[PDB]
Amino acid sequence: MSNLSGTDKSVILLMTIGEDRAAEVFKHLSTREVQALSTAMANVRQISNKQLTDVLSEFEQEAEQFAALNINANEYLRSVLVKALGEERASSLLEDILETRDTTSGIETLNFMEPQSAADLIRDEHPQIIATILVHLKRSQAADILALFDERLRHDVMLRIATFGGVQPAALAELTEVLNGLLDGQNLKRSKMGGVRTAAEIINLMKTQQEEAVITAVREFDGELAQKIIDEMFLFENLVDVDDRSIQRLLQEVDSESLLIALKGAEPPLREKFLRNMSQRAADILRDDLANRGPVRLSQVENEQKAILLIVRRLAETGEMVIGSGEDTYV
Amino acid sequence: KDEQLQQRRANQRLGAEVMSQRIREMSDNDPRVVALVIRQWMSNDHE
Amino acid sequence: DIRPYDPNTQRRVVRERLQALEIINERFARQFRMGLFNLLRRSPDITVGAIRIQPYHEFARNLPVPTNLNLIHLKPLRGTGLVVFSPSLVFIAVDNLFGGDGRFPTKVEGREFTHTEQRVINRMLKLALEGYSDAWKAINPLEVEYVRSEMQVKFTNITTSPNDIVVNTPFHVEIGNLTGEFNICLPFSMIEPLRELLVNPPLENSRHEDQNWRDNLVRQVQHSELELVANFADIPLRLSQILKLKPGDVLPIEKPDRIIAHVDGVPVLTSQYGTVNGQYALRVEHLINP
Amino acid sequence: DLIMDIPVKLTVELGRTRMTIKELLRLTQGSVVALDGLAGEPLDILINGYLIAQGEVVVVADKYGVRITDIITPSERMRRL
Amino acid sequence: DLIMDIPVKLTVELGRTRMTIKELLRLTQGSVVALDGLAGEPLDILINGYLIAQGEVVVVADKYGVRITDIITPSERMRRL
Amino acid sequence: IMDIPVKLTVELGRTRMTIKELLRLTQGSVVALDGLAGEPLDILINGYLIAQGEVVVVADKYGVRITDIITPSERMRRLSR
Repeated sequence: MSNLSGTDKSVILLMTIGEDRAAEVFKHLSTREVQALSTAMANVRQISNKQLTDVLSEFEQEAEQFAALNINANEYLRSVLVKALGEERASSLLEDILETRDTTSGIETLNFMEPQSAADLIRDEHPQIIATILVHLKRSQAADILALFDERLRHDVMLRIATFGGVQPAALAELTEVLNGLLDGQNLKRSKMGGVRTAAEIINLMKTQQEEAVITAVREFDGELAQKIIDEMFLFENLVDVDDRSIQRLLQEVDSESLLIALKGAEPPLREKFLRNMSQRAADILRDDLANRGPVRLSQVENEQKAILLIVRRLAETGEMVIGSGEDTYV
Repeated sequence: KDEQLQQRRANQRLGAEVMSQRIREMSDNDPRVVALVIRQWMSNDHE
Repeated sequence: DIRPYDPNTQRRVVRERLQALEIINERFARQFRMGLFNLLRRSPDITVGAIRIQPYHEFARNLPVPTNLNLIHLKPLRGTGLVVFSPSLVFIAVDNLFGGDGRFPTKVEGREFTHTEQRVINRMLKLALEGYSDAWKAINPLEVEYVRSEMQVKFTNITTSPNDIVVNTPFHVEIGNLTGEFNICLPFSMIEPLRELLVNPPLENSRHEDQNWRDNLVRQVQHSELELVANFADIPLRLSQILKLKPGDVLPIEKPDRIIAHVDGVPVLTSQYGTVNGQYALRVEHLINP
Repeated sequence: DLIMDIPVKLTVELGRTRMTIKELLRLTQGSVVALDGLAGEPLDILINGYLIAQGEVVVVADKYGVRITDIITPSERMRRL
Repeated sequence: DLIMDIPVKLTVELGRTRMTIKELLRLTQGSVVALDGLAGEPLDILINGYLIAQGEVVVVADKYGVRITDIITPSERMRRL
Repeated sequence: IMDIPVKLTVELGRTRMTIKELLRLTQGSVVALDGLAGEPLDILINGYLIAQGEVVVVADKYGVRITDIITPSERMRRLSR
């Protein structure tokens, strides 16, 4: 039983399985292991029939003893989190867990840390150093960093990215060790807790005078921020709780095409709530149009929805309906 | 003695081919499983 | 030529021609070209500039700010040295090291050196110090040690005073179409003990021949007569007394127990006085030996 | 006129000799060196290295002192030049 | 009498200062000590340590020199001690 | 160790001259010193040479920056001149 290293035995298995199966195994391997067995099959020697048989038999035993679970190890987490705690908390926990697999070098920490901090850190860096740093990072992160530099340095870094010639290994190792030493500060992970969609939730609560003053102040400070806050403030769900008379009034103001486009993205409960109030002919033709018209881009649906939201706001300012968080109890 | 050796070699290669088809089926069934098995192998070279 | 002298008129006229230093500079330039070929994987050509022996403040005022100032120690010589890497040269070296071909224009606006550029400068300085020590080994062996680096000329203070005379040696580094400069600056007091060695190189066979020459010199100077003057006594007088002085007067004097014998005023030995053979004689008690 | 004080340094020289560096380096403790000046020959007196007079050591009431036997002249000064 | 070929020592004092031993020992490399006299005052020309003249500095073809302005009066001499 | 005051003085330079020029001295007469312009001036303690340093001007006051403490070889080299 010749001193057949386990790496070379794995190389034997990869050779025996086939090309597509080898690619499938490669897709589930880490980079260091990929390079290791790539070198192993680069300096591969001949394998005897008996040693081949022994290796593949012991691999059969290992596969039989270990094969279990591994159904959707990654997708299962996403599906369970989305089903249990909603999309936003699912994404938050997914980011938290996928961040637990730490970097080995600070260069990848530059990928996981806020773009403003990166721009502040590497602005003083050498333009070629900036180029080398930006190449290793994710494309979106590099774009975010570059969007903060001034025009001259940004153009210089872009030009150097275009004509990169290849960094020496020792210099790259020194740069990596410098980044590791500097980024050795315990944890960056600036907690995302709080922000938009929470301010609107708060504003939905207090007195009309206070909230109108607050939104006026925000609009004075920033019009787009105020518009976003107002848009999140209402949310296109509580129209089911604006009762039937509001729907009856609203259909006197909403065009048919905008309503038809908007109802495509609406939930079945909201669609039924809107349909069940008007005349049979109107509800029937609206349902037939909804079932007949083809799919429409989401942005157009949101545009029509925002138009009817403007209509709703202009009609509520007149007091023709009541928009209340408190559910209308019927006895 | 030569014919016995050659037929023994033929039987060995036939069995190797058959169970190699078995590996091919297993790999197209659970490539993640064969991948984590070879992960065990990579971890245990160092022991 | 009758002009009123004023302070800060450092008309320091110390003109010399250190041929040995020029030879050492050429050897160091060759060694540094080999080192840069090893490092950058490109072949540079370095032109050795004329040795500028100028006051320190004048040297510092011409240095661009910021710049890489590397303090070095030239053991066993007392004092500290300086190795200057101009921002252009460090720009070229870093650009070549980190994948850039250098075809882009050199854009030096003025900024401090980060840690990565500090590592690159440290590598270049190690190579340069090795080359400098190797060059100096042919004449006088020294050990060169890196101490620290500074970005401002005020943080170094290489000499005691800004008017002290210093030796500066500029080298021009050329790589393709990119030009860079770097300087080696040594205080003149560092090489003052080695002034006679640095001035004249006209010797190639000197390990034991130096000892033979020194032995010949000492054994041949031992055949020259001197001027031994023994001051018997020391009488202080006023100039009126000298003018009024007449023969026959007696001058009081504190009693000299020990007679000091000097040569051209330089004290040499102290002795008791006496008479032998009818001549004044001195019995030596202690030679003047620091 | 105003130079009547100008404190000066009168020195008397005991003798001079012609000796090479060999003996001088080889002079030791207690070794005796002779001078060209004969005993009883009046000593020489100088000021800042220039001749000023010729004097002889005399005993005056337990206090030995120098007595100027002669004041220099330009003639003898050139003779001793 | 005209016994006057004697050579004499001439010195020029840039300034004078009184300072204690602690100030002496505390002095280090490059330490600068202030002089009592203001800049531009006439310096003191001394002969063997005796003040005879006052004058400011001048350079004569890279050679140090002084320009004498006041020489003889002792009317202020008692102050200088 | 002691707290005695000492009069620190800085001397511009020396001059070895006979009193010919001394009697010929007058207001405006040129005098030459032994020291060339540029070398450090001598700082003395009670007339004893201890150090050499350059002259600086601060707040319109003359000042000397101590450059280096002298060595005995330099002391006797200066003495024999």
